[PDB]
Formats: sequence, structure tokens, C-alpha cells
Amino acid sequence: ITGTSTVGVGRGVLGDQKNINTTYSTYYYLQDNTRGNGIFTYDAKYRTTLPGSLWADADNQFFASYDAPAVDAHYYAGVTYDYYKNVHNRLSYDGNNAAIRSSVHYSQGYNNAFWNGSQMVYGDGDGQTFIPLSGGIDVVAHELTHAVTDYTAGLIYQNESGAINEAISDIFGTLVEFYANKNPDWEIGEDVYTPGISGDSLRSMSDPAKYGDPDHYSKRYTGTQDNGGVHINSGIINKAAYLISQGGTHYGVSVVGIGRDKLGKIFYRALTQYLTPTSNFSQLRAAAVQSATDLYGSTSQEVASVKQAFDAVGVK
Ligand SMILES: [Ca+2]
Ligand SMILES: [Ca+2]
Ligand SMILES: [Ca+2]
Ligand SMILES: [Ca+2]
Ligand SMILES: [Zn+2]
Repeated sequence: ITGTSTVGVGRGVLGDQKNINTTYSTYYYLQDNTRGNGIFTYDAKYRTTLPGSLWADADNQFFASYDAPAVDAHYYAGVTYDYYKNVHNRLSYDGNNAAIRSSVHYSQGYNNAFWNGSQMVYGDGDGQTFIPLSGGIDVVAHELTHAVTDYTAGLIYQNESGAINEAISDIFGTLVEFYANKNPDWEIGEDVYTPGISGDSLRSMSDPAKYGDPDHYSKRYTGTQDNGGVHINSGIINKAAYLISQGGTHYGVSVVGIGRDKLGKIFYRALTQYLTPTSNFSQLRAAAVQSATDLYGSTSQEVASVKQAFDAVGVK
């Protein structure tokens, strides 16, 4: 980890060639010194001990199939860092250039990725439901966004607060996907989910109900599974964010879209200034309204569209 900054080349999970920032000191390590206090990628070696070994490579070429998840985790963490810095003037997830650490090859056949409070963790998938999860830029940015949330609003991962937490991660993951312009859409995880099946995804922001997630508050899940429905009830907020950006008419309520850039600015302000650990959906509405008011004025179209979007999903 002390060494010379250089640039290697590899291939990602989807077979695309990319340049990655590495560090040389006997080996070439997946350590990018160009962004904050660094981006570090580790090999968990199919175990669950974390973080594992800082990724070392002998020749600075990462074309082995074992390398692919590491290349993508490392590269997409950099892209996400760039988004937050360039678009929102935020230096890493803590606002003070905290090192970003990711471990890949976590466990065996593990169909998930997560932020654990310290670092990102990516399974390889079982090869049927998922391929290695770091192949999805929206997934990577979703996870890194959990770190942002943790250092700002601190939304508890239960019930409505947790659904907001999830939605925020889906929103910014999507916004990062659009920023990188990597075949962007309003779907989540499409690039790594069900390699055997075309056109699906884990979740949809444009139409959450496509996969049985609610798209209206009256359809919210109130049981105890999934921490009280954090990945299920996120669909209500996701639909609202999609409406704010893209517009549409939903359950008879019409929303004029104000586009992705303004969506991002509103939600980022809401997240960093107004939300608290126990914020519920109703408070999110107030926060988003206040945020749009701050940025664009109380008689703006932007404020009107935020109100319409939350009315469309039944959030008062
Ligand atoms: Ca190599
Ligand atoms: Ca996409
Ligand atoms: Ca996507
Ligand atoms: Ca698929
Ligand atoms: Zn999440």
C-alpha cells in the first residue's frame, strides 16, 4: 500500500475492457490513490472473513475470470466517488475523503451485496439468479450510497425509515448509472440478475408493481419480513422519485417531470439536511418539499412536481 500510482487494464464481469488505477510495490495492487484517501479492493477468497487480502496482481493485467468482479468493484467505486464529488461536492461517503473498501468473492454462491457499516461486500452469485454483483454499476452505487446515508441522515434499517434508506440507495444508484451513461434505465440490478433471462431486473423504479412491489402507500407492506419491508416499500418512494424526474400520470394524478439533475439535487439536500434516523415517508415528503423550496422557491414548478409525485403515491 505504499508505492507508485499506475494504471492497469482488465475486463469486467460483462466482458468489457477498462483501465483501473492500481498501485505498484512489488505487486500491482487494487489501490487507487487518485480519489480521496484511496479506493481499495480486497479478495475475500470465498470466505466470510473481512476484508480479506488487498488484491495483488503480478503484471497489472486483470483478464482472468477470477479478476472480473474485482475490476468492476474497483472501477465502479471510482465512478461513484466521481459522481458524488463532481455533482454534489461530496468527498467520499463521509464528506472527508474516507477510504472506500470493497471485498469481492465473498462466501460461495452468495446472491447479495451489501454495505456493512465499514465497507462494501460483493458475492459472486450462484450463476443462475446472479452473476458477480459488482458487475452492476447501479448495485455498486446503491451500496456506496448506504455509506452516504449512514454518515448523514442515519436512517434506521427498519420499517419506513429503512424503506427510505433503500429507496435513496436505488435513486442514487440509478443516478450514477445515468452519470456513467452505461445503458441507463430506471431498473435495478438488470446487468447482473438472471443471466439466463432477458429484460428483467431485481426491482423497477418506473413500475415497481412489475415485480410485485407496491407503487402506492395504500399497498404498503406492514408485516415483519425484510425488516418490515425495506426492499418492498421502497417501491413507493422509487415510483415517486421516478415521477419527479420523468413525469407521468399515476393513479389519476399527473406529474410534470423536472428531470434527473433536479431530482438528485432535491434528494441529496433532503438526505443531508433534513432527514433523521427515524424519518417516515410523510417526513420524507416534507423534507423533499422543503429541499425543492430551498433550491427553487416555494412557487416553483419543482416544488409543485414534488408535491404531485408524493400525492400520486399516496404519501401525505
Ligand atoms: Ca494479472
Ligand atoms: Ca442499465
Ligand atoms: Ca439499472
Ligand atoms: Ca436477467
Ligand atoms: Zn440496500
